[PDB]
Amino acid sequence: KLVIWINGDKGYNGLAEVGKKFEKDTGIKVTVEHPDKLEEKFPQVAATGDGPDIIFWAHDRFGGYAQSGLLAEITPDKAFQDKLYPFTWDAVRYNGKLIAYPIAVEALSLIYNKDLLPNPP
Amino acid sequence: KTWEEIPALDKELKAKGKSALMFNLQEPYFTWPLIAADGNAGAKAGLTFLVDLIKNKHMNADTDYSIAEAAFNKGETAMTINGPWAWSNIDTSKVNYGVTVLPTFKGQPSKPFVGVLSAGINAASPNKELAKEFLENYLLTDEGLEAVNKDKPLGAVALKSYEEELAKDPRIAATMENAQKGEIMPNIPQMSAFWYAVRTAVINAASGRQTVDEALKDAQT
Amino acid sequence: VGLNPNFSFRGKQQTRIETFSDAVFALAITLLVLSSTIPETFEDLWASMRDVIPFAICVALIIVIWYQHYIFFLKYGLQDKVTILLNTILLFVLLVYVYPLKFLARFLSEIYGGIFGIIETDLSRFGEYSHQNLKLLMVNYGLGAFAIFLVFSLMYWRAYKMKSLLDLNSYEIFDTKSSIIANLLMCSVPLLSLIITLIDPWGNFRTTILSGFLYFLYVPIMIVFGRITSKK
Amino acid sequence: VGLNPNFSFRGKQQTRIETFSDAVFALAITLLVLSSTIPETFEDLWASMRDVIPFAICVALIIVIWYQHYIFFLKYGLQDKVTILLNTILLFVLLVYVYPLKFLARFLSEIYGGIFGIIETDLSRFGEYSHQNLKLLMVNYGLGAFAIFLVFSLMYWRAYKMKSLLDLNSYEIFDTKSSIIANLLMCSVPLLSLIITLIDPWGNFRTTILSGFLYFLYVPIMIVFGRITSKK
Ligand SMILES: OC[C@H]1O[C@H](O[C@H]2[C@H](O)[C@@H](O)[C@@H](O)O[C@@H]2CO)[C@H](O)[C@@H](O)[C@@H]1O
Ligand SMILES: [K+]
Ligand SMILES: [Zn+2]
Repeated sequence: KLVIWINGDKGYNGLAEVGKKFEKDTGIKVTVEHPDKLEEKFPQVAATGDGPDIIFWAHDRFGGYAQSGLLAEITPDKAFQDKLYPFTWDAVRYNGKLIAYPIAVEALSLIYNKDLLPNPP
Repeated sequence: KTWEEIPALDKELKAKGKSALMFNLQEPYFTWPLIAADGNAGAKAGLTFLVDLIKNKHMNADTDYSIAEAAFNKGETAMTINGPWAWSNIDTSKVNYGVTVLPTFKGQPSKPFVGVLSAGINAASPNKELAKEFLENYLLTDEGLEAVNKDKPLGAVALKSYEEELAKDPRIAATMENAQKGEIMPNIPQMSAFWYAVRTAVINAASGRQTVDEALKDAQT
Repeated sequence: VGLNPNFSFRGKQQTRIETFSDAVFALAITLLVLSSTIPETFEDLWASMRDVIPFAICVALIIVIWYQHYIFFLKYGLQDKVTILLNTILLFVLLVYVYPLKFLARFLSEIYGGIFGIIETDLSRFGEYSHQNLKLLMVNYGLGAFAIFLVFSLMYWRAYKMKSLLDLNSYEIFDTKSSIIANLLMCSVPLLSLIITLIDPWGNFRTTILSGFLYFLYVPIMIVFGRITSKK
Repeated sequence: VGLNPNFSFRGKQQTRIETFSDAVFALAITLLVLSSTIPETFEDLWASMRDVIPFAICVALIIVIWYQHYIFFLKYGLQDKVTILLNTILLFVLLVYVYPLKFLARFLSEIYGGIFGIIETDLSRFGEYSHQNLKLLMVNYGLGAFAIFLVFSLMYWRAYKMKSLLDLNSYEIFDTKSSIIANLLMCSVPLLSLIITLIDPWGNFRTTILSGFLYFLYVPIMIVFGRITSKK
């Protein structure tokens, strides 16, 4: 069973559709989970118990997992490495070792109702 | 904008095979606004005009709720007097309708009677706490009054949260315009006998049995 | 773009009255400038550039009216006989006061030109500055401004009279009702000067000083009339 | 039709500001030509045909502004108070320099008419060609051109200030940002001449030769200012 841990505020149903296409082409089940406080539940469960096969979280929490020895070193071929931006690969690098695959850049923004507020602050 | 220019509009419309105004004359709730427009002299003045419309063959004698609604919805009459609840059936018909202020009579406005639809629990019921639950937690809610309003409109709902949705409706604005020109009905126990006295008085004067002066005489007793 | 968020703009599609009305507006600001004589020499060139300050005031005033027109026909989208009538009364007034504004803008730019000390050119060119002419000056432009805002109030009330046909909601009724009071309050100041000049309490320049001084106290006097109606 | 393939044109529907603005534009090119006197005889007829070269330059210049206006209101589709304001400042400038352009176009066509050797008619008709008049000539049209491009830059920045309301994408943000720099760079050359004429380093015609020579070095000086901002 391929089990994935990702936050409930992300596209887990969409990640499951990718997982369903994976089981069609290979035969491996892909369940997606979104437990509360997974950033601090992952290092406790993965250290002792089985936990997930893959963990999705912003790159800031991964240095602590890398120091603790809770993440396998990533070894992706050149062809795959070249598909992503070289700046994204740096964020997922701890002590000269790639510790995760970069998905996307996130940044908070001011969301505003144009009807209640056309010219916002 | 005035009741006194309807006979002229009816003469103009009857030439094209159409009526000017058809509304329920049997129930006194619909005739009361015209009757209480000036005021007594105001009731005598108001009812004589209503009798003159029927005497001049502008309005039919036994105009009830069904033949007035059907006539407006079919497109046989230009106007009608009805409440919020009536709009859903017009929307269903292919009629481009508009809700507006009631016509003025003798300069002053027609004063309708403002009603408050209310749910009361029957004293001889064993399901009092089950009905309270239903009325409070299920009906009198944003979701509960929505389900009723989309079937047949409730009018200016009592729920504070609906204020913006009610203020977005052009027809609820006309309803509140008429409600301010009218007045709320006193809940008193004599309302039943009053409503009966006005119901009979209007029917007798409309059919042609009792005089307008003798109608207010029997109704004041 | 729009004034209110609760307002639903009926006149978003362009119409004949709107097009026709823009055309007149464009002509007023254009002919006010281009009615001037064509410079044939450097002396005429420098003379014509002194006219920009007067013309800037004229255009600023005309587009402000064009804006209030644009906003009205954007809100209601009206196209009826009575709207066509009132609208013509408006563009008719605009049109008759175009050139008299060029005159007043030039006249006032020379008086203020003398006060600030920028220029020192004569004012004998403008005629005889007598009590009757200076009185007729106020009464004229006062009557002119009052008509414009009186017409705007009449147009908002025509929309209000057709509130059910336009399907105006409670927010749109209140805007329309407020826009009438706004334009009547704007037409109260020129009307009050005009009335004071015509009666002539002093029989001398003092009358014209007061009538002119009501325009400098525009905002405060508009607040007094507005407060009086709310206090009761 | 359109400038960029990545740009999504918001102002594809025609509006009051656009209609009103076309009307003013059409009047400027029309009154520049038709403000001339009506030929009553063959002598007047041949005289009026000598005016085509000056008028061709005037119209060529006016439609270029009309184009930049058309493209702006096609891109963003704006209709707000601040856009209405800046737009009026624009059509106001256009309007005041219509006839002075007719003057400059005639004046420059007689100087170039004398150089190429096509005609040999006098230039005493135009006034006294003195240092102060020729200085005021530059300062005038320089101030005029600077204002036009300064306004265009102010309008692209107003759109940029409303980038989120218009829902501009990264390609549309870059176009808008580039259009500001483009119009500021266009307004830097008349501003630099104007500044050089007003200070007057030489106190003689040399000043006017330089100020005029910056227009012949328009493209190269626009590239110098552009390179300076990128080099740092
Ligand atoms: O006609 C007299 C009748 O009028 C009112 O009843 C209204 C009711 O309030 C409305 O909600 C609607 O149902 O129509 C009724 C008239 O048909 C009074 O409430 C009632 O006492 C009175 O009998
Ligand atoms: K003329
Ligand atoms: Zn014209």
